Amino acid sequence: MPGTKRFQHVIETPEPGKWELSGYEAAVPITEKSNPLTQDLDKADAENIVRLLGQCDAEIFQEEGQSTYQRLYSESILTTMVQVAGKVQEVLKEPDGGLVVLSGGGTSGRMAFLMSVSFNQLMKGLGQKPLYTYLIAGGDRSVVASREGTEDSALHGIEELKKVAAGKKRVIVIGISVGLSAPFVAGQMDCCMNNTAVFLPVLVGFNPVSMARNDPIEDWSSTFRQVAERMQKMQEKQKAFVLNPAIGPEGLSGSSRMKGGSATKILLETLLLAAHKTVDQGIAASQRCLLEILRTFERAHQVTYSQSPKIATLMKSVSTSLEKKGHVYLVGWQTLGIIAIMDGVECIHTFGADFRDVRGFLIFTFSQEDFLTSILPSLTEIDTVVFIFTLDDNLTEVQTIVEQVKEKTNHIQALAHSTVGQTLPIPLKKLFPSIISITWPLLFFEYEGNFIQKFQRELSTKWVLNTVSTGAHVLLGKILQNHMLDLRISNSKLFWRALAMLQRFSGQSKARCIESLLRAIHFPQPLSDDIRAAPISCHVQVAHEKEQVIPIALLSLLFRCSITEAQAHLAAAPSVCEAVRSALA
Ligand SMILES: CC#C[C@H]1CN(S(=O)(=O)c2ccc(N)nc2)CCN1c1ccc([S@](=N)(=O)C(F)(F)F)cc1
Ligand SMILES: O=P(O)(O)OC[C@@H](O)[C@@H](O)[C@H](O)[C@@H](O)CO
Repeated sequence: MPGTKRFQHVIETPEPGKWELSGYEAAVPITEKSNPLTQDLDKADAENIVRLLGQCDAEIFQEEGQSTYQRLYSESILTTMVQVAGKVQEVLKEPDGGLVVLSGGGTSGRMAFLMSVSFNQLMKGLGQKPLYTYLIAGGDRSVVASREGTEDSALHGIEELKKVAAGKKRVIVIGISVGLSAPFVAGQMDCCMNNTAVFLPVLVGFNPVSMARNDPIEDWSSTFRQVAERMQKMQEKQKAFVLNPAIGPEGLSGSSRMKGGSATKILLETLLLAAHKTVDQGIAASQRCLLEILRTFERAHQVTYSQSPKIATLMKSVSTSLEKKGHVYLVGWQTLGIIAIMDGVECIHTFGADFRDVRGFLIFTFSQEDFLTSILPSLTEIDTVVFIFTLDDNLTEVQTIVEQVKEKTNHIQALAHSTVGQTLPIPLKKLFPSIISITWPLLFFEYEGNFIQKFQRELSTKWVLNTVSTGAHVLLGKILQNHMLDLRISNSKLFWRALAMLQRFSGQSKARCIESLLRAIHFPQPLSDDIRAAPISCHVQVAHEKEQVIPIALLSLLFRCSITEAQAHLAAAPSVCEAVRSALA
């Protein structure tokens, strides 16, 4: 029937109360799962939220139980990390002809970029040619834009890979897809397997291969799952690898920018750093060198989240500035600045928030006086500015910019990383009466730039900014239980996520939910057969331009009414959030 080709794979809605026993829940990829710790997130206060997300992030480091999924600390995963470090060594010994590519869509692509830079520095600080590069769905501009649409083409991913792999003789392709989902990566991995003599693909993500995405890619014949299963078979001969620890669901369902991007770093910085630091020691990377790093990264979570109350406050003051209708600025130096930008930009698609709502800034790259003259004029009593720096940074360039902002603002707070026994110039740096001093132990680094110190600092910031940004929006009431209902369908995964949220919250059949969704998307046109049968990219291209598509669809379902009637009902409610919330009653 028209549509069946497209919607066949979708699991039926279960009857009330049989969501577990239908086997439905056991088939939701871990990355899409609702996290039980966050079922009441929409009611938690700011301090709760910080605790719950703190807890969620902790699950990255939790160990495997006694029938269950491999995790980060499991032997199979660490053993895989060792082998892979092994393969990076082969290339590090033979840079003439060698390349290492880190690739992903969205936040996986952001993380890819950061890491490509860091390990490029490391080899430069040693006067080796850099061997690392990145790829991001939608080319380099994607790094700092919201561009959720660009991950849906395998042919794209393969092209970007063909470019950068020039006439290199040995390429290592680390494809990052938290959900084992992005068609962009799928093409890259599949290409590599078709040319083993040059390419070595390493797939990274956080679902078991049996939960890997399995719907058809529009421009490609194989699914992510087949690709991944085939890589796993090649692992027995050491010509492909799959690194896929479970780290548990996101605190905000399907928000893989969070735990997923963090685990992406934890996992890859660990493994590559190991490979580097053990080559010039003339010694294979072992689990013991990796574990050192993982435990460091695990200390870092505890270090970070012990500043919880102060974190909870910054959230409260980001919430307020947006609750009024102010803006929030995230101002940071070197790499921490970048990560500030990345968090801000992600708030656009993740929350439907405007690019001014939470904006990042590096000294987007608007330098000292340029910030003084450009952005400074437009500050306001009710805004919030956030400063993010180490003590190694240049605190003159910092004190000046804060000195200025104090006048036009007063809601300033800061994020200062420091070795122990570094002191904060101006004992009246108050200015900041209640800093977020994150003071690090002294660790035993040997490479010139102290790269482990860097990775700690990045991760810790990411955790803070993510927890803050996400938290602030929850407090505003924009999140439903632990789901972002009112997302903008801008790729096929978000289309599927929308459909799943309609089944979840309404309890109504696969076919009704699909119908209401497609009606909501294409209104005022009605369901033709062409539309039913149309590929998911056609729905996406039309929905991406609309507002409240999902809430309208859900309302049509709950009231069993037309799109005309549910739109009218929406417009006559005080807000989207109350309309939906009380239709659920
Ligand atoms: C329809 C449907 C569905 C699934 C799978 N889609 S997906 O894009 O096809 C996908 C994405 C990743 C992956 N590994 N496999 C499949 C992504 C969204 N997804 C999903 C999301 C949430 C839920 S959920 N547990 O019902 C709740 F929304 F409440 F979390 C269930 C399924
Ligand atoms: O790494 P994945 O599963 O392939 O997802 C890639 C991107 O869709 C994803 O990073 C998304 O942009 C983020 O908003 C998730 O919160």
